[PDB]
Amino acid sequence: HMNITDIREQFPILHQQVNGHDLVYLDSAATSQKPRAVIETLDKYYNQYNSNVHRGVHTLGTRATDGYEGAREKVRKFINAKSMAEIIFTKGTTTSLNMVALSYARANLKPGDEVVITYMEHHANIIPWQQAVKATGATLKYIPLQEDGTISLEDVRETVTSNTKIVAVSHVSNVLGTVNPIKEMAKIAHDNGAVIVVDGAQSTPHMKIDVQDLDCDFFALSSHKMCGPTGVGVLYGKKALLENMEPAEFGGEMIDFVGLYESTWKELPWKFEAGTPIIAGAIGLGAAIDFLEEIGLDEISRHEHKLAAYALERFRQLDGVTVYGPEERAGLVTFNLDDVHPHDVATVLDAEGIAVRAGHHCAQPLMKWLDVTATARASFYLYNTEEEIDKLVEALQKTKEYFTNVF
Amino acid sequence: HMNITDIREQFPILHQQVNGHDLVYLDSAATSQKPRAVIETLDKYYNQYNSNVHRGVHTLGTRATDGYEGAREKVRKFINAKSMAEIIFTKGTTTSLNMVALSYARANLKPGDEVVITYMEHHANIIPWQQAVKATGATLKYIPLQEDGTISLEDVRETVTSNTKIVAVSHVSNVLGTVNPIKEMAKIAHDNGAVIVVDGAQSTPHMKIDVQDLDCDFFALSSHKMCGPTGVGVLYGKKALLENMEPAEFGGEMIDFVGLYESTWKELPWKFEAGTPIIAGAIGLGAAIDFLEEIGLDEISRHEHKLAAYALERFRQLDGVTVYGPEERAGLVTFNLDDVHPHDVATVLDAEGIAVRAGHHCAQPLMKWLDVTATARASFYLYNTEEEIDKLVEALQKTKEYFTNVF
Ligand SMILES: Cc1ncc(COP(=O)(O)O)c(/C=N/[C@@H](C=O)C(=O)O)c1O
Ligand SMILES: Cc1ncc(COP(=O)(O)O)c(/C=N/[C@@H](C=O)C(=O)O)c1O
Repeated sequence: HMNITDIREQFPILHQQVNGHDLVYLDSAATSQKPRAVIETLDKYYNQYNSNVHRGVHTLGTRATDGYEGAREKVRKFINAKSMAEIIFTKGTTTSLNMVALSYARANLKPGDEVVITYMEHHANIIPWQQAVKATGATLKYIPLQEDGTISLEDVRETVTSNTKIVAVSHVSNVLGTVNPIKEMAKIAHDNGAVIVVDGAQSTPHMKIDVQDLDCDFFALSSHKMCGPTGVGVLYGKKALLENMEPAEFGGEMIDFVGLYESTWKELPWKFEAGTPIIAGAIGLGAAIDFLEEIGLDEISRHEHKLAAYALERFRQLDGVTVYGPEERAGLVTFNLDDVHPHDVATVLDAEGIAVRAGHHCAQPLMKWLDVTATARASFYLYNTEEEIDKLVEALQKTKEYFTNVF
Repeated sequence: HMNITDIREQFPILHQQVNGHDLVYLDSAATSQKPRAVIETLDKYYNQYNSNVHRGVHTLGTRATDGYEGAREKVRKFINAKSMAEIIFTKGTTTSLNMVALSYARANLKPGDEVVITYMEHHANIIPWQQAVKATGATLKYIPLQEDGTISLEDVRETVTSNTKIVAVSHVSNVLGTVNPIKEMAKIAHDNGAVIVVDGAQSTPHMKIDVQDLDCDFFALSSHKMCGPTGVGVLYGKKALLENMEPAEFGGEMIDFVGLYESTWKELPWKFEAGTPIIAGAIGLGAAIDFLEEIGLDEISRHEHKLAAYALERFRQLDGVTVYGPEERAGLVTFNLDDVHPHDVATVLDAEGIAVRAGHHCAQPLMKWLDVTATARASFYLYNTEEEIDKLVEALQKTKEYFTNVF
């Protein structure tokens, strides 16, 4: 099993106080912290072999290249892609999703064509489709949610029709904690001749991903949520789809021949990588993958299952608290105190050393669906403990009392 | 004056051997090395205050935000922009130039409209315009070069007409070393009712930039070329132009309201920053700016003037060597040995510890203009010395002899 003490020892950022209390960092769904192995990877890159990429020029240039392409291979193995040609480094989930919207949607949508999404989608998995449908005169639809905030396959068969070109859905919701039935949704999407686009920002850090088994057409993830550097993400796509898409951006590196007016493109994946790439970040993403793999994604997932069950239980022991979403869930709890604004919850918790987030969580439609204007959220990762969940629930109790007394 | 010994002591990467020789890194135009101050800035971010951005949530979240926005202010002051609203963080020069091509060009070009570029442009400053003209049915033109690879203002007045909508030109060429007359070109562009787009990837690291004085409409730069982290760049644009451009990418952070089908955008600059931003990289870019400013850009520029003059002189002492471009120049020399392929020059130099680059340097049209298929390039920065230029010229001499003897 994973030793949480040994894990925590690897994250320098955890060992500090805020407002005179030990830090309790419960905001990993907004961004995760990094272990020494990742930070030192960046240090070593910049201290030792930084250079632009291109093998066969000079020694540092070769090392930088092998580091960068080596990290591409680590990602390929990590999500079980067939080919490095299917692994594109981007700035993050958002950019990855916009590339599909730009290069895939905008070239394949006619009036009458449908893009189908869901009410629980992050804005990253909403606004690009809004724009693409508007550019092409196509139509945007939403799969409804059940009362507990999961999605039924029946609603999917209903919403998706033989005019659906794209289904775009989150693997795991960053609000509800719902793990969506991606694999069954891809089968439905294909039956109607659609592609499926998976927003995997919240799944990838927390559970094994297998794109062959999921049979997703595209899948997007962010380094910063999975112990990796900021500024880096991945777009996975079926090679046959990427082969037919035009690039989203143009310049050096992604070309083959450049004439005065006309140019040709490199092979995949480089066709989609314009300009000097995110060298250090991608190499650190590779380190983060080595780190998560050595612990075991299955172990991390079990740990989060225990944390989530413990949290849901301790929350149900509190009066005047609503928790949103299903019982089976990823490692997060979005909630509200009756008669306490979530911004205030966050503020008061921070004075107790506790970091949570309050707001829309980039899911305005979902908040509307929940009939709230905002929520608070505690989100967990491999370095969190039950003791920390105790501090959270104890702090929510005191928050209730404190605002009861102000009133 | 700047002490080169004290400067070099700050760059750990310089102090190592390749193939048993002290490293001589002469490839800073491909990418620059980082001082301790920059690396330690990244370390401290990840060790101490990593969190997603948004003030007023939790203490680390506030520190991360102040770090990120504080770096935006450092950039604004660094290039003498009026407003942080004009400073957009991007992945790099390439992405910055594509955003202008996407959001500016594609929305403002009609058949008959001209985009004017030059023969010396990097691909980053070519392919986006190729694509934009093709998307709109507009026309692409090239300002010719003089025999020494500078541009005459007369050719500019000739090429630019009252149908020109955009002039896009490099500040400093990464091949010829030419410093282009940007300020006069902007006056000509405006006289015809065009905007000017400046590719400043090669100028920004090496000389003071003043966007008020240059009167450029847009200006693009890359962190990695100026002692800063990889994966980060800047798009500067006149506020009044950015106000009218639609975003290039969509998602969280860059929105105000999100409805089911329609959304509104945040104010500048956030309108152009979709998704979790490049937090650590931007903060390190700010550190790099603090570092370059403390030394003085003017001092760095003088140092490079001396290095370039010394290099041109020592090169002219070698028989069978052609150097390309003008006498007045930035700190780089692109060249060829008679009867030695530049790839081979690079290879053999690397065995002597010396890092140079060989190839097209992302300037295929310019190579055609030079009537070569490839060149070799030594490029300098604040940490290079004349002793290192001696090793280079001595190594080119031995390369000549060695391939004379092979023959
Ligand atoms: C399901 C899901 N989809 C997209 C994103 C956005 O990813 P990036 O901000 O581009 O790295 C995220 C990350 N969301 C963060 C920040 O917006 C949060 O939940 O606070 C996400 O969880
Ligand atoms: C004048 C000029 N314009 C654009 C670029 C490309 O910037 P990025 O690769 O996107 O950081 C660069 C950087 N060029 C490098 C790499 O392509 C080189 O010259 O080797 C440049 O110098």
